[PDB]
Amino acid sequence: FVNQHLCGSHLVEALYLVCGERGFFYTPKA
Amino acid sequence: FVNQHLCGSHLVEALYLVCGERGFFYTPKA
Amino acid sequence: FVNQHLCGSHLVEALYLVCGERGFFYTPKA
Amino acid sequence: FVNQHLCGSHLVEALYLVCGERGFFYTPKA
Amino acid sequence: FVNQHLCGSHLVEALYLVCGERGFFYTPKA
Amino acid sequence: FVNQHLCGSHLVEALYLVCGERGFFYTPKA
Amino acid sequence: GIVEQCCASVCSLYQLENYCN
Amino acid sequence: GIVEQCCASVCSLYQLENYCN
Amino acid sequence: GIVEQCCASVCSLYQLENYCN
Amino acid sequence: GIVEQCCASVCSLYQLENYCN
Amino acid sequence: GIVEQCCASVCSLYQLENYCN
Amino acid sequence: GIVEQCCASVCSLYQLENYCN
Ligand SMILES: [Zn+2]
Ligand SMILES: [Zn+2]
Repeated sequence: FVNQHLCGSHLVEALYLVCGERGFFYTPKA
Repeated sequence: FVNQHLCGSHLVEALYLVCGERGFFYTPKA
Repeated sequence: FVNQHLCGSHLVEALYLVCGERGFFYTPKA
Repeated sequence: FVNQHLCGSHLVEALYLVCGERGFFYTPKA
Repeated sequence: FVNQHLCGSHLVEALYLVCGERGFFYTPKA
Repeated sequence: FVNQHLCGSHLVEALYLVCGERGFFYTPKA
Repeated sequence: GIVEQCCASVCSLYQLENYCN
Repeated sequence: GIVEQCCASVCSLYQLENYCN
Repeated sequence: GIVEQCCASVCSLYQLENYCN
Repeated sequence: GIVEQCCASVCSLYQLENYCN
Repeated sequence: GIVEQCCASVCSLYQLENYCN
Repeated sequence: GIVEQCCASVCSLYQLENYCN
């Protein structure tokens, strides 16, 4: 696997693919 | 707004849209 | 719901989610 | 180009690609 | 069809739509 | 990482994510 | 869960707000 | 409609051009 | 237009409803 | 092929690496 | 390459056909 | 955070695993 530049919904897509059924938490700063 | 069938990555894309900066948790097992 | 920065196909995705079965018109300037 | 099954948001993504600046109308009911 | 500005995964999406079942090769420079 | 059902454009999106700069080949017929 | 409500069945954007932090 | 032609059945990029403004 | 505003600046889902049929 | 393994059945990210150039 | 041109500049769907199998 | 780093800089899939449940 390689390093990736992920922004916006592209990140949540990556998270969904990596975590799958385990689920995940999306916690951005604001 | 209308009702819709949202599955897989499409479901997390919608969560990202609705929640935005607030962030969210995707938990299939729950 | 929160404010969103939507560009390109990301906007048409948002439109599809908000309008659903009602359908929508995508009219950009050019 | 080849034929393809295009449903839901995938269909509007294709319309965005094909139409571009011209814009389009997505009307399920029609 | 119109000219498009395609970056990242947005390009592979376009390729998938244009080539379909024929398949394609994604060869970026690096 | 977990196992997952990946079809259509979702499959090529995952390949793009995993392969990145290396690039990939999508060959349905093979 | 979210999946049973939005994928098996249908759900609204308002329902999705229940999963925001 | 577009849905019946592109989702139920299959359709080409050329057919999609009928829905551009 | 909304297309421009949503991308140049920012826009809300409520504003996007104005474009539904 | 890739489709039979990742769409018909399930597959891991590691398996997808077999299709990188 | 197409990857670069489509993103740095602009490209057409006809140009993308050159990459199909 | 990962959200920032992945977009401002770069991040790996292994780093993203830290966010799974
Ligand atoms: Zn994007
Ligand atoms: Zn899909």
